[PDB]
Amino acid sequence: ARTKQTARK
Amino acid sequence: GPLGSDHGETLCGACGDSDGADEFWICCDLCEKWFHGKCVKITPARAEHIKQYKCPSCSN
Ligand SMILES: [Zn+2]
Ligand SMILES: [Zn+2]
Repeated sequence: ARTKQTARK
Repeated sequence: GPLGSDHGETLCGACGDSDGADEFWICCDLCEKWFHGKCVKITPARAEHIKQYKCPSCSN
């Protein structure tokens, strides 16, 4: 599926 | 909480909030809305087994 994980700070 | 917004933002189709740090998101292949994994109750592990995600609204 089309997914993503955002970065940390 | 910050006032205003980022014009280049993506809003969750469920809760309507912006994207934050270290969040898992998934996109519906039919309406192309994005969702917090936490909001549609899908983990990265589960989403790995999903070929084409179809959001609750589109699944009706
Ligand atoms: Zn959809
Ligand atoms: Zn959300």
